[PDB]
Amino acid sequence: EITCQENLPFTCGNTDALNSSSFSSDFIFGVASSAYQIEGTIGRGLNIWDGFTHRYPNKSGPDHGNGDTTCDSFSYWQKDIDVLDELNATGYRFSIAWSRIIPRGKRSRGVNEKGIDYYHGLISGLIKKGITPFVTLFHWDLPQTLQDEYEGFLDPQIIDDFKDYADLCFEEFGDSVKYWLTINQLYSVPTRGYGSALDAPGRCSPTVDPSCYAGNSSTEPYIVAHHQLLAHAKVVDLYRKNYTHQGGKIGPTMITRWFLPYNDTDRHSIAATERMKEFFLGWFMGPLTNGTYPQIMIDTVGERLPSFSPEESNLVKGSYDFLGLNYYFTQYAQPSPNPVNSTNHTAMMDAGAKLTYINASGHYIGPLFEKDKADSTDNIYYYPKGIYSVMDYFKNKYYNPLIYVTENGISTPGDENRNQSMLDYTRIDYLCSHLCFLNKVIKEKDVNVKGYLAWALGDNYEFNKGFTVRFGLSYIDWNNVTDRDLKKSGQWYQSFISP
Amino acid sequence: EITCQENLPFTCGNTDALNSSSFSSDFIFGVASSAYQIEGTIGRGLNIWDGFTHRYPNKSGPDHGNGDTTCDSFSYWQKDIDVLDELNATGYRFSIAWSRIIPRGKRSRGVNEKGIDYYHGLISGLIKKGITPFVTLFHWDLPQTLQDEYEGFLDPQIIDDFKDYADLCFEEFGDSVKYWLTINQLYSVPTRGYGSALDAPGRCSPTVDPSCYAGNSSTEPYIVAHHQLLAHAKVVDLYRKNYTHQGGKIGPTMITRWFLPYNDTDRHSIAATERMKEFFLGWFMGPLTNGTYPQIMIDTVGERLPSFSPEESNLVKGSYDFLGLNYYFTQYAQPSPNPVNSTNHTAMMDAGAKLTYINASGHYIGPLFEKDKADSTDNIYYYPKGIYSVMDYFKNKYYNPLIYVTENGISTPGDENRNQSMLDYTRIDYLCSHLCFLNKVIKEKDVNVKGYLAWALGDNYEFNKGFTVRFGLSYIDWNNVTDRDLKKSGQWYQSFISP
Ligand SMILES: *[C@@H]1O[C@H](CO)[C@@H](O[C@@H]2O[C@H](CO)[C@@H](O[C@@H]3O[C@H](CO[C@H]4O[C@H](CO)[C@@H](O)[C@H](O)[C@@H]4O)[C@@H](O)[C@H](O[C@H]4O[C@H](CO)[C@@H](O)[C@H](O)[C@@H]4O)[C@@H]3O[C@@H]3OC[C@@H](O)[C@H](O)[C@H]3O)[C@H](O)[C@H]2NC(C)=O)[C@H](O[C@@H]2O[C@@H](C)[C@@H](O)[C@@H](O)[C@@H]2O)[C@H]1NC(C)=O
Ligand SMILES: *[C@@H]1O[C@H](CO)[C@@H](O[C@@H]2O[C@H](CO)[C@@H](O[C@@H]3O[C@H](CO[C@H]4O[C@H](CO)[C@@H](O)[C@H](O)[C@@H]4O)[C@@H](O)[C@H](O[C@H]4O[C@H](CO)[C@@H](O)[C@H](O)[C@@H]4O)[C@@H]3O[C@@H]3OC[C@@H](O)[C@H](O)[C@H]3O)[C@H](O)[C@H]2NC(C)=O)[C@H](O[C@@H]2O[C@@H](C)[C@@H](O)[C@@H](O)[C@@H]2O)[C@H]1NC(C)=O
Ligand SMILES: *[C@@H]1O[C@H](CO)[C@@H](O[C@@H]2O[C@H](CO)[C@@H](O[C@@H]3O[C@H](CO)[C@@H](O)[C@H](O)[C@@H]3O[C@@H]3OC[C@@H](O)[C@H](O)[C@H]3O)[C@H](O)[C@H]2NC(C)=O)[C@H](O[C@@H]2O[C@@H](C)[C@@H](O)[C@@H](O)[C@@H]2O)[C@H]1NC(C)=O
Ligand SMILES: *[C@@H]1O[C@H](CO)[C@@H](O[C@@H]2O[C@H](CO)[C@@H](O[C@@H]3O[C@H](CO)[C@@H](O)[C@H](O)[C@@H]3O[C@@H]3OC[C@@H](O)[C@H](O)[C@H]3O)[C@H](O)[C@H]2NC(C)=O)[C@H](O[C@@H]2O[C@@H](C)[C@@H](O)[C@@H](O)[C@@H]2O)[C@H]1NC(C)=O
Ligand SMILES: *[C@@H]1O[C@H](CO)[C@@H](O[C@@H]2O[C@H](CO)[C@@H](O)[C@H](O)[C@H]2NC(C)=O)[C@H](O)[C@H]1NC(C)=O
Ligand SMILES: *[C@@H]1O[C@H](CO)[C@@H](O[C@@H]2O[C@H](CO)[C@@H](O)[C@H](O)[C@H]2NC(C)=O)[C@H](O)[C@H]1NC(C)=O
Ligand SMILES: *[C@@H]1O[C@H](CO)[C@@H](O[C@@H]2O[C@H](CO)[C@@H](O)[C@H](O)[C@H]2NC(C)=O)[C@H](O)[C@H]1NC(C)=O
Ligand SMILES: *[C@@H]1O[C@H](CO)[C@@H](O[C@@H]2O[C@H](CO)[C@@H](O)[C@H](O)[C@H]2NC(C)=O)[C@H](O)[C@H]1NC(C)=O
Ligand SMILES: *[C@@H]1O[C@H](CO)[C@@H](O[C@@H]2O[C@H](CO)[C@@H](O)[C@H](O)[C@H]2NC(C)=O)[C@H](O)[C@H]1NC(C)=O
Ligand SMILES: *[C@@H]1O[C@H](CO)[C@@H](O[C@@H]2O[C@H](CO)[C@@H](O)[C@H](O)[C@H]2NC(C)=O)[C@H](O)[C@H]1NC(C)=O
Ligand SMILES: *[C@@H]1O[C@H](CO)[C@@H](O[C@@H]2O[C@H](CO)[C@@H](O)[C@H](O)[C@H]2NC(C)=O)[C@H](O)[C@H]1NC(C)=O
Ligand SMILES: *[C@@H]1O[C@H](CO)[C@@H](O[C@@H]2O[C@H](CO)[C@@H](O)[C@H](O)[C@H]2NC(C)=O)[C@H](O)[C@H]1NC(C)=O
Ligand SMILES: CN(C)CCS/C(Cc1ccccc1)=N\OS(=O)(=O)O
Ligand SMILES: CN(C)CCS/C(Cc1ccccc1)=N\OS(=O)(=O)O
Ligand SMILES: *[C@@H]1O[C@H](CO)[C@@H](O)[C@H](O)[C@H]1NC(C)=O
Ligand SMILES: *[C@@H]1O[C@H](CO)[C@@H](O)[C@H](O)[C@H]1NC(C)=O
Ligand SMILES: *[C@@H]1O[C@H](CO)[C@@H](O)[C@H](O)[C@H]1NC(C)=O
Ligand SMILES: *[C@@H]1O[C@H](CO)[C@@H](O)[C@H](O)[C@H]1NC(C)=O
Ligand SMILES: *[C@@H]1O[C@H](CO)[C@@H](O)[C@H](O)[C@H]1NC(C)=O
Ligand SMILES: *[C@@H]1O[C@H](CO)[C@@H](O)[C@H](O)[C@H]1NC(C)=O
Ligand SMILES: *[C@@H]1O[C@H](CO)[C@@H](O)[C@H](O)[C@H]1NC(C)=O
Ligand SMILES: [Zn+2]
Repeated sequence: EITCQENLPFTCGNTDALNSSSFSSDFIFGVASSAYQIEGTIGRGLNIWDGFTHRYPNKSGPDHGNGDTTCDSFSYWQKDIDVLDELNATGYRFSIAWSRIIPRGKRSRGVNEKGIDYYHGLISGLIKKGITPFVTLFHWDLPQTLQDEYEGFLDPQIIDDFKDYADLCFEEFGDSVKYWLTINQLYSVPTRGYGSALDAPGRCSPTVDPSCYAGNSSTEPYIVAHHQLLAHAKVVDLYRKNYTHQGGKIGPTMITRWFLPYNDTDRHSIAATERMKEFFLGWFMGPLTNGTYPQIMIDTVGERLPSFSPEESNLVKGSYDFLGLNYYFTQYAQPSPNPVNSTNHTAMMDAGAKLTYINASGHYIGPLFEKDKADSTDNIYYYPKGIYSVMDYFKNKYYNPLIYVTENGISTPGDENRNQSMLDYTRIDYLCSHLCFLNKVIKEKDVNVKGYLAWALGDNYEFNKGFTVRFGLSYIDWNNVTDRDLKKSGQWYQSFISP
Repeated sequence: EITCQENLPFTCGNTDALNSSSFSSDFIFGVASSAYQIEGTIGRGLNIWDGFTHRYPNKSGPDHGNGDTTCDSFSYWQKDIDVLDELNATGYRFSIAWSRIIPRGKRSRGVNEKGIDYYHGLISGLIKKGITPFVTLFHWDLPQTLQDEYEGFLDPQIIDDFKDYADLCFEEFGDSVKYWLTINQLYSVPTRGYGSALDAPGRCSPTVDPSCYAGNSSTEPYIVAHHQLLAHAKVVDLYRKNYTHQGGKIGPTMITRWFLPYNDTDRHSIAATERMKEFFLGWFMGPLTNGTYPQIMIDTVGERLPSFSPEESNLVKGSYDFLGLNYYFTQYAQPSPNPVNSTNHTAMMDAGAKLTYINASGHYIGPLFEKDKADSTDNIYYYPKGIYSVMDYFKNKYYNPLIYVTENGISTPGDENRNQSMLDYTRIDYLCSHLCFLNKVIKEKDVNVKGYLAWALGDNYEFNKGFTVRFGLSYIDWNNVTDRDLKKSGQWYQSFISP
């Protein structure tokens, strides 16, 4: 019988009590990264994250930091493999930068052979050390040309350009890569990129953020989300029809949260909690499992919600071999009005829910996750049981999928000095507490989870945050990025993996 | 009778001997800048200089510096006007960043109203202080989207996209701006951008530079040069046909050099000197004055040299109200082979000339201009009489044009400390020695020169060089770019202007 802790102090850092042998022998353990965040711009074309961080430097991070050099994994990829080798990792999730292999976006314009060679070297080096690559095709870094031609995922032209890029990736790398992820966190770009404009490309309605160059926060998230689903499904069909000989698997990446009622005896809060599940997860999972959006979304969003043709619905339904689930935290939900006529209306308001980390009785959900220096009342708190709740929900609601946990992690402040940053016991506590729950849900509920990839390998540029937060299991000195030195968390994870 | 000095020491820094009253009363004196070099990327789209400096950081400068923030004239434009006001300047040359007003390149995709407002504020502030703006439409910073769509000036599609951008500039600004420059230094982009790949977009033949993404150094400079002429002429025709009501003038910017024989009694060196004039100046000036390329170029370059149709020739011939002439230095010329079949053949070899600053008797042409730390034998030296020789040549060969000197200046090393950098007596010597010759040629030869704009207002990002050289009359501290403090040269120029 398995007992996991929910509140400080945790005792799961003791690898006598919890380690990789606690899981099935075939279970994959590793870490994750993404190309904009680690590589640098050397050797590639420009993408919308270059464009957004440079046009809107105060949106790049409080420090105006960006991915121009970052940890220089373009130069130092072998040091990344050395970290993974130190960990005795068996998996690594990384992303391919579209702008590194097709700098001009559209494949017919030419490929960058040196870009292709970069990834071939990485992949060969991973396999040589027994590490399974899990390769994300699109981790938000769209070639800027495509955004400038047709506004990227706002336009249906993206589908064929994405398809041709994916086709290249499978042709060049698929003899060695057997686990492909299509689009990172389906919910994020529509909402943050086209709703709040916190992320690239930075579009929104004028009174949401007057700095936005264009947009409509009420309509564009739904347009973009729909095109992401269609683009995803077209690539999954190409993979499964034309690359079956490679013997690999493909799926999307979801951002997952759990939701609990703000007041668990209030029917309105209970209803807002269930709406949130449909609006946050079901927006994509409904299409992926049924070929239709959730009914609550159909009813609420009305003419703003695009339709799938019969052909499209069939393409999108069942378009995954597995799901990559990212999980960080859980929120309480309460009702909130949805003022569809307000010039500052956003798609995110359609769920009719207000999200908090404190419930109506004043209970904070768990330990501190991310301090908000500007407003402490908006600190994020985590909830280790949430990973259990999410996985059980996916099994029960979404047809018992094969799952890999493709991100899970926690930041420490960039204001900390090196010693403080290396003594990242808060990161041990977060990671172990979630792995305890993950083990528990696999044993208790028989959820088909087959690996776990902690975010992140190393400190890197974090979207929105610059270098103001560190998420790495290994530390990077921004004055001299060559080394990646295992933190306390990295050392811990090494022992968890090989106890 | 006017005597000017050619060699150190100069005595023309004494404003009793040389000052603005030495020139005609209507003569314009000022300084120059360009948008990539001064503004920063805040508030604009990305261009090929962003793309090139980030893809090829070792080509951006030895320091890997770029125009991301630079002197932040986006924020600090009023400080630029304050420098000009301190100088009692009557002119200022600046450039409009295409990517700031039409971030998506093609006008039909939308305009950036905040970009437009930036320039309106600048222009209004200049006029309010009695400063004549001289506005460059294109100072090399092509929207990256256009380079990625069709390779920019390599393709005839540039002509209409450039025309529509220029049309916007004249519509929005032409009620106040009366002096327009089309393309900066016609020779430069073809040769450096498509020949040697020292500049954006960085194309060349594979054995010229294996880092280049694509190109052909033998053919593409001629293609690009031709499209620059056609694009220029289409914009001059639009201006003169649709914007005559504004009562302004338009022209191109040429880079000028003078050429002298390496051995002045050797007919082969004399011939190479005259070839150089045709290949460096005549490449563009032949079209601009006759509608045809020079015959020596027709004969040598053969099928690599594009033809003008009768319609095109008529469009390009006479396509200027004035010429903006940049002038920095003069070279000796000697013969050199032109191996048209060598896989490393470049267009620059077609002139059949090798260029030096030392003649066959071991005479260096003048004072030091730019040290080359990597190879001192390749130091650049200047030649004040060259400005006299160039202007006289333009009068005699090219039909007595109206001329404004749109750049002239000298760098000091970025390794210098602030005190050393402020004590820029070498810059006084350069500027005064050239203004003495300029006065001389106007009086002696009656060349129609009506103003002079020194490069540069302030220290900025220099193409290719990062922040390793300083050209400003005012000093900028890279740790805190707000202030622009007049150097000794700025102080001198203030007194030259108002003696
Ligand atoms: C998994 O995907 C399934 C689809 O493959 C989902 O089932 C579809 O659910 C649709 C609702 O979302 C449902 O559509 C409705 O269909 C009604 C029946 O139409 C037929 O029969 C009528 C009576 O004989 C006849 O008049 C018609 O001509 C049809 O033959 C139809 O009456 C509904 O239209 C009315 O209501 C709408 C909404 O208020 C009005 O706008 C409209 O004027 C009219 O008054 C409605 O049809 C749709 O209307 C909106 C329009 O945009 C659509 O194009 C049009 O289709 C459809 O029957 C079923 N299909 C099947 C095959 O069952 C399923 O949803 C779950 O199950 C259904 C039954 C329903 O209970 C949903 O709430 C459920 O969530 C998906 N599963 C999940 C978990 O998402
Ligand atoms: C200012 O622009 C002027 C144009 O508006 C320049 O003058 C043009 O200069 C052209 C040479 O660049 C010259 O073209 C040649 O024309 C020859 C005469 O053709 C007519 O008459 C013939 C005899 O009766 C007849 O057979 C023809 O059918 C024509 O009616 C022609 O023979 C030449 O072709 C021979 O030589 C070429 C080159 O070796 C061979 O390739 C070819 O097979 C043939 O053996 C040549 O014609 C051109 O050939 C190359 C081709 O790509 C061109 O399309 C075709 O035109 C043309 O006559 C004149 N035009 C005028 C109106 O005078 C002028 O150049 C200066 O002046 C001219 C005369 C010449 O001396 C040049 O060197 C000068 O620089 C320009 N000024 C400057 C300063 O650049
Ligand atoms: C979790 O949600 C539950 C259910 O909503 C909250 O319990 C409810 O709290 C309401 C007050 O917010 C109670 O209604 C009040 O009842 C008093 C006494 O009769 C009356 O004087 C008030 O005006 C009000 O009555 C409502 O007025 C508006 C009408 O539209 C509506 O019909 C009236 O009922 C309500 O009775 C109560 N429901 C139940 C089943 O207990 C609960 O709030 C917490 O517990 C209640 C018992 C009370 O102590 C609250 O102060 C306390 O906040 C909420 N829990 C938390 C922690 O917020
Ligand atoms: C500026 O250019 C002039 C003209 O080219 C240079 O003057 C020429 O220099 C040539 C040597 O580089 C002289 O030719 C030599 O003459 C001697 C004596 O007869 C002979 O023994 C040599 O082999 C050579 O003769 C040539 O061999 C190759 C044949 O294809 C050709 O037909 C032969 O002539 C040449 O006479 C001379 N011309 C004139 C008009 O004076 C000049 O070079 C400088 O001055 C000359 C006088 C001599 O002192 C050179 O050493 C000295 O460099 C050159 N100036 C500079 C500074 O380089
Ligand atoms: C977002 O786009 C939507 C849809 O084009 C706009 O909502 C329309 O608003 C107009 C004018 O108020 C109304 O006639 C329609 O009834 C609306 N259609 C729908 C489906 O709601 C909305 O105004 C745009 N928002 C902004 C800020 O531009
Ligand atoms: C962040 O930078 C943006 C420019 O990218 C600034 O956005 C201005 O935002 C204000 C406040 O809403 C508007 O009224 C202006 O119209 C915006 N200007 C532009 C050019 O978009 C913003 O001020 C900066 N934020 C902070 C906190 O300094
Ligand atoms: C706020 O959250 C707290 C903690 O989860 C809930 O308090 C638990 O409530 C259960 C059922 O009443 C009790 O058995 C536990 O003892 C409570 N735990 C603690 C730590 O107090 C609380 O009910 C939530 N409040 C609302 C309004 O939903
Ligand atoms: C790397 O991980 C592998 C696999 O867990 C380690 O090999 C296992 O080591 C345990 C404990 O010694 C043995 O029970 C198993 O028999 C080994 N399994 C296999 C398949 O070889 C290996 O020791 C770890 N390496 C390092 C350097 O920690
Ligand atoms: C530059 O482009 C030119 C023209 O396409 C190439 O020169 C041709 O070279 C081929 C193969 O040697 C020859 O058949 C033709 O005679 C040439 N045409 C001309 C006008 O010279 C040249 O090889 C390209 N250079 C590189 C480095 O790609
Ligand atoms: C400058 O950086 C470039 C990469 O942009 C390097 O160019 C390599 O150049 C060598 C030498 O010719 C070639 O053999 C390689 O094929 C090029 N690699 C790539 C990826 O283009 C160059 O080494 C760097 N220069 C210096 C002096 O360090
Ligand atoms: C190299 O340049 C020097 C300087 O301009 C030339 O020397 C001048 O030559 C003239 C004519 O012979 C003499 O009157 C001057 O006295 C010379 N000046 C000096 C400073 O020596 C020289 O002729 C050039 N050499 C060649 C081969 O062209
Ligand atoms: C700015 O420049 C103007 C013009 O040269 C200066 O005004 C001239 O000043 C001289 C010397 O005092 C007089 O001879 C002229 O009569 C003035 N000309 C005009 C048209 O007013 C002015 O003094 C300079 N200002 C500063 C602050 O130096
Ligand atoms: C660590 N980094 C790679 C995470 C990617 S974003 C994320 C999860 C999250 C959000 C806020 C703070 C930390 C993590 N959620 O995305 S969102 O759309 O739900 O906001
Ligand atoms: C100062 N900066 C704005 C100058 C622009 S470039 C220049 C002139 C030159 C070249 C080398 C060194 C200094 C100046 N010449 O361009 S070129 O094509 O002749 O090389
Ligand atoms: C691994 O943890 C299990 C409990 O899940 C424990 O029984 C086992 O001994 C641990 N292994 C090692 C080497 O400590
Ligand atoms: C498979 O590739 C073939 C060969 O190009 C192509 O014609 C076909 O449409 C592709 N099938 C897909 C994407 O399902
Ligand atoms: C949205 O607009 C409404 C109507 O003015 C306003 O009350 C509300 O505070 C606005 N929301 C935000 C987040 O600014
Ligand atoms: C950068 O760090 C590396 C790895 O520790 C070290 O070997 C190298 O000397 C460092 N460079 C500088 C300038 O300190
Ligand atoms: C300006 O220079 C001229 C010589 O060109 C001289 O005669 C005049 O006095 C100078 N003006 C002043 C104020 O020094
Ligand atoms: C002048 O503008 C008119 C109005 O658009 C246009 O039709 C015409 O072709 C332009 N003329 C030029 C570029 O010479
Ligand atoms: C150009 O190629 C030729 C032929 O190999 C060679 O001799 C020459 O040195 C090369 N030029 C440069 C600048 O590398
Ligand atoms: Zn940058």
